[PDB]
Amino acid sequence: QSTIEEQAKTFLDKFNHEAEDLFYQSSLASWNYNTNITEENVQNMNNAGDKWSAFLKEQSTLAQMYPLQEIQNLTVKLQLQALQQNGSSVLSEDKSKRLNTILNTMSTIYSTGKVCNPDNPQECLLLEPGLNEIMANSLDYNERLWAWESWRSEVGKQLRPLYEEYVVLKNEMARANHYEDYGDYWRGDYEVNGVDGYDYSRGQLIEDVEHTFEEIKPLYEHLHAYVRAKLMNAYPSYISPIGCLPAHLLGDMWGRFWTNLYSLTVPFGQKPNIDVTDAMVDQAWDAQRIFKEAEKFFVSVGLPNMTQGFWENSMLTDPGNVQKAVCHPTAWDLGKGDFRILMCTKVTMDDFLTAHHEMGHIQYDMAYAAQPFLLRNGANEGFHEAVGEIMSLSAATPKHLKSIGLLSPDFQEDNETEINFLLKQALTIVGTLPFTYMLEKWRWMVFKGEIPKDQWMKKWWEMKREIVGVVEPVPHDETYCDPASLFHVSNDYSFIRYYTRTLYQFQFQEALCQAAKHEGPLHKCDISNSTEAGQKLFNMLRLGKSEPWTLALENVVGAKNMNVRPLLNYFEPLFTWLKDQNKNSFVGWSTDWSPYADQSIKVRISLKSALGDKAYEWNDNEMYLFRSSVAYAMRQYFLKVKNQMILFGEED
Amino acid sequence: DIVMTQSPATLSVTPGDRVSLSCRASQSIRDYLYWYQQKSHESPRLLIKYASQSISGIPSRFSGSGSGSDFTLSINSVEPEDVGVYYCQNGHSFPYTFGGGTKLEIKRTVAAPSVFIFPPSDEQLKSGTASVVCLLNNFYPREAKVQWKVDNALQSGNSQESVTEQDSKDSTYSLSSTLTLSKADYEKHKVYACEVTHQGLSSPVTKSFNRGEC
Amino acid sequence: EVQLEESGAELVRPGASVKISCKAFGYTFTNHHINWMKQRPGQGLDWIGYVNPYNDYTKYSQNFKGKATLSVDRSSSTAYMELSSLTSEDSAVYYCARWRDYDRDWYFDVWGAGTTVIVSSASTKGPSVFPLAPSSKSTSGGTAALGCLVKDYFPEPVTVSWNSGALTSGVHTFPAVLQSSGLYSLSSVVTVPSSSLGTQTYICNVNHKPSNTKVDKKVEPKS
Ligand SMILES: *[C@@H]1O[C@H](CO)[C@@H](O[C@@H]2O[C@H](CO)[C@@H](O)[C@H](O)[C@H]2NC(C)=O)[C@H](O)[C@H]1NC(C)=O
Ligand SMILES: *[C@@H]1O[C@H](CO)[C@@H](O[C@@H]2O[C@H](CO)[C@@H](O)[C@H](O)[C@H]2NC(C)=O)[C@H](O)[C@H]1NC(C)=O
Ligand SMILES: *[C@@H]1O[C@H](CO)[C@@H](O[C@@H]2O[C@H](CO)[C@@H](O)[C@H](O)[C@H]2NC(C)=O)[C@H](O)[C@H]1NC(C)=O
Ligand SMILES: *[C@@H]1O[C@H](CO)[C@@H](O[C@@H]2O[C@H](CO)[C@@H](O)[C@H](O)[C@H]2NC(C)=O)[C@H](O)[C@H]1NC(C)=O
Ligand SMILES: *[C@@H]1O[C@H](CO)[C@@H](O[C@@H]2O[C@H](CO)[C@@H](O)[C@H](O)[C@H]2NC(C)=O)[C@H](O)[C@H]1NC(C)=O
Ligand SMILES: *[C@@H]1O[C@H](CO)[C@@H](O)[C@H](O)[C@H]1NC(C)=O
Ligand SMILES: [Zn+2]
Repeated sequence: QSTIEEQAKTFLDKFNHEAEDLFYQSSLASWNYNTNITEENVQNMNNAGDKWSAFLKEQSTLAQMYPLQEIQNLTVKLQLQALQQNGSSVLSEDKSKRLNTILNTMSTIYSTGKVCNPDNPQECLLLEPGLNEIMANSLDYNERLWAWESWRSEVGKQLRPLYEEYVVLKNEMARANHYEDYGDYWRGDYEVNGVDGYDYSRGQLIEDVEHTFEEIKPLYEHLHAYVRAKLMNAYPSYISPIGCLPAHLLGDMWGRFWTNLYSLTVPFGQKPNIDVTDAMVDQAWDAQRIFKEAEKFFVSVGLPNMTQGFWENSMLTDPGNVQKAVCHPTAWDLGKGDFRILMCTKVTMDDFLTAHHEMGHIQYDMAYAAQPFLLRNGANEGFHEAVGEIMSLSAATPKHLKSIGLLSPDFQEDNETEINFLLKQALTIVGTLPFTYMLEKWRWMVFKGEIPKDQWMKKWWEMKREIVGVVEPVPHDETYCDPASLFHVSNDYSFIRYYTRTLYQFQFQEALCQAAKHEGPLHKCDISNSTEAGQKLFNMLRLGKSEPWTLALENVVGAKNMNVRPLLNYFEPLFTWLKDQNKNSFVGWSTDWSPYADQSIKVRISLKSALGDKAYEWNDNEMYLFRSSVAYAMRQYFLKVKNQMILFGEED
Repeated sequence: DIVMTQSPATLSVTPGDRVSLSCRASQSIRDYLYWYQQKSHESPRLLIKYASQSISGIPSRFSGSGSGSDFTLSINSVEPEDVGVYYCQNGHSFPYTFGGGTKLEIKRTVAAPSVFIFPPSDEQLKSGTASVVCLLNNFYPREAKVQWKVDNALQSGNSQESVTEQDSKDSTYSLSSTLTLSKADYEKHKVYACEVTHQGLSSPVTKSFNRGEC
Repeated sequence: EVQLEESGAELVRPGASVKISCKAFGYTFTNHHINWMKQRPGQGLDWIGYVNPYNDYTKYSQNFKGKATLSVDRSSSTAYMELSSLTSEDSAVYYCARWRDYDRDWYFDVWGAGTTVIVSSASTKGPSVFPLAPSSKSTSGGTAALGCLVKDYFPEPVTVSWNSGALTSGVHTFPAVLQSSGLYSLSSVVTVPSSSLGTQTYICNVNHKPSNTKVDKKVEPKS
């Protein structure tokens, strides 16, 4: 037994008693803030939140007296790793206050930075209203190129200096926690150590991501070539039919999701998509029936009822009056059998689907309620939002909709509607996987020093032409920080959790449709009325983090690593259809074409032949004098030939 | 589980002497033993925190050493009041099996016991039983032997001894052995003898009486 | 200050059950495990187990599972040890001791004083006294020894003095012995110059405090 083990076990027993009653108070005070926005309620959760944040730092230093080399129990050892990790407490005193100032500066530049119109400089647009609605709605080439560039440049410069400092620091925090760099710190969520054949290194994730990406690359090239052909009809004389796509024409500000190109790229535009938003009005479905239809969806597969206090304590419907609340759809795990759902539910199709999505998190949280407190989470960072998306995937099928009451029973779906559905999925699912892969591959190489600080923006657009297939419309030097203009980069968030969530989502779906004895294609599958499929899901749901995630995958899919063949079986009716539409077109892209390339003038300077000795060095100050000499030459030509006064600068 | 043994069993060292007491391990006990001083008719106290760290309130000269499987309690220039049974506890395994024990006596010179035999009182022989007491007074080496003989037959299994705590003045021991017989069996023999063997005696001393001789 | 309190030198009939209480003082309480140890007289210590006052969790050694139970009252700061099916073997000093911390340092700090648990029936009994006469067998040169044998009593605390407490030279009472009959016995002897065999007064004063026995017996040479 060894005293050590006993001591640890006890310490954890007295810990979980005093953690559960104290975390319940910090969560209920935050629930009362978000349903009831009062400035009384702001510091109601801030003194209760700091009672929690200080309680962890007391109990972290008490857990250092139990080293890990002698603990034989794995449940006890797993809670000690979550509690002994130092975090940002390992830094200096003035460096830990310097790091929190940089993080608060970058998140304030992102949310409060604005962009002003050039011809009317009194109207300035923030990002989240106004500048996002330009890139999502406009079809004008010059208005999309303006927003992009502008926002880019500004936020760029800002996040630049701060970003550099931050990168420099976060590495010291990771190396003092016995990691190689900060990229190795982020991959520690997937690390499994010594569970007798279920192990997983932190460097095996880079190999498993690059191996599974090379099988998406045939499907992505046919989707990239089909979008390029349909974009040439909306922007003629702007997109080369063998080159990359311009970065500002991709549906939003960064090109993360291609879902706003559906109105330009729809394969059969005359056939409308399956929408049940009007039959829910004609059957008078309020924001209690669709949660009762969602609850009976889960009891059909064998998952239990709701917890009988879920209906009383909830926020299923908006107040509407002066009583204010925040409407982001979240599931809550307050503690001691308290599970609450907060969303202002409309009567629409997607709020019927988001009700199935958010109740997937509640059925996940209701399963591992018997676990210890530190093991009440997903098996890694991808499992949580993957279970919540296979619930909305099955609930949006027309086989499920026609048996719930909507979608009148003499309704045969067309095989042109299924291609209209599969392309709207592939613009969001497949269209984000080369963006998610390239961004984490750029950040992993910056953190470990494989990319020097004078080649950050050279390697960013070299990787976008090669991996993503997206070209910049304006050349960006090392004064910009275009990756930091995304929310997850400047607010310190791990981005690999969106790649692995996409791969687990279809691995879970294919493993559940075989249990439910599904016959047709994968994208028409339902898991409802199948108890033997809910049994395969609940055996992973009840684990939490008590078992490794490689063992949690084998409880569902029968494998130990993440696989990409279930993703390609989902988009198999689309992939055969895309190979027929790209018979004449060119599949692939060349990384040499550029939107500014046919108007460029190449300058070649040979300094040591005109001077030899007494020849000056060509630094960045000489490039400033060249740009002012060309700007002088353009000013004289427009005055002496065209009689116009155009003030060209060196920034033009 | 783990068998904790003590390398000595009894010491009788004089004051002003630097000594060493060793508890050997069983398996691998990594610096998790604790030394306990227990005086007579009391509760034990602490002596060593983990292997050499000391508890505040102890006097000096109390130092432990060693790790892994060999430990040594070291006392330097001992006190006269540093007597008691010095234990060593265990760490690892839960069932903390307390060590054996190492008593601490003193004195340097051994003085042969005064011996004395006492026949049974006439009051007792009325009751129907005979106790025959033999006393050994003051004596260092307690490893004394008391052989009863009845008519020159060595008597086995009808005696009991007890011994006093080492005397706080002269550091000696005293021992009382009682031979118990029935009146009937007492009246069947003549010479009752008590033969004491001890290191301070060159040859054993016998004190004896003859039943029924004023 | 930090003390632990014990309770009762309990004499129990064998086969019954017992209740050993350990009361706390000073330190909080529900912040230090309470252990129990057994010490046979003239033998080394061994471990019983412990009861955590928080969570009422118990642990036992293998020689005591199903023998003794451990309970605790948070409202009165008392810990309980209760043995059951008491044989003649469970006759030892039982210590209650804590260690500090709660999970940090697992070494004992403060102890009780031990509750002497004796397992024997036949209720209490008074002592039977005989005088051990001074004799030439006991005489050697300048001195001769005489004493008093006080035997067959249960109620352990018994005292024998010499001449109402007068003689302190040579007076040595030996530890009482526990017979197979279940009753104690002892003998106290004193040496006195052999010129003074019968000359002065040598009367042993026997007092038995649990009972009320008080008897003075004179010791004289063999007639
Ligand atoms: C929203 O919060 C306010 C407080 O910030 C609540 O107002 C309290 O209402 C109770 C009665 O329900 C009074 O006894 C308190 O004195 C009020 N406090 C203050 C500061 O005015 C309000 O009731 C909350 N609303 C809901 C729906 O819970
Ligand atoms: C690791 O420690 C836990 C305790 O934290 C052990 O769980 C206990 O298991 C026993 C028997 O299965 C139960 O009676 C206890 O109630 C459990 N404790 C708790 C707090 O629920 C677990 O068994 C240990 N692991 C191994 C392999 O022994
Ligand atoms: C986390 O950081 C702390 C430093 O604050 C590490 O500290 C030990 O701290 C104790 C003080 O209680 C010292 O006695 C040790 O010598 C320190 N050890 C080292 C190696 O510095 C702690 O070990 C760190 N924990 C982890 C898991 O890295
Ligand atoms: C799950 O199975 C049940 C029972 O087989 C289905 O309930 C039947 O639905 C049909 C038409 O929807 C009705 O005519 C029957 O009266 C229902 N029977 C019962 C017992 O309720 C249910 O529709 C199935 N659900 C799904 C999603 O397929
Ligand atoms: C949907 O299914 C229909 C029926 O199978 C397909 O229509 C036939 O397609 C073949 C393939 O070239 C033609 O030879 C036939 O003449 C078509 N039939 C008719 C009546 O026109 C249709 O191609 C399928 N559509 C998709 C997108 O798969
Ligand atoms: C769930 O609750 C309903 C009542 O709302 C009840 O009829 C049903 O039996 C419950 N489910 C199970 C599995 O008992
Ligand atoms: Zn969400």
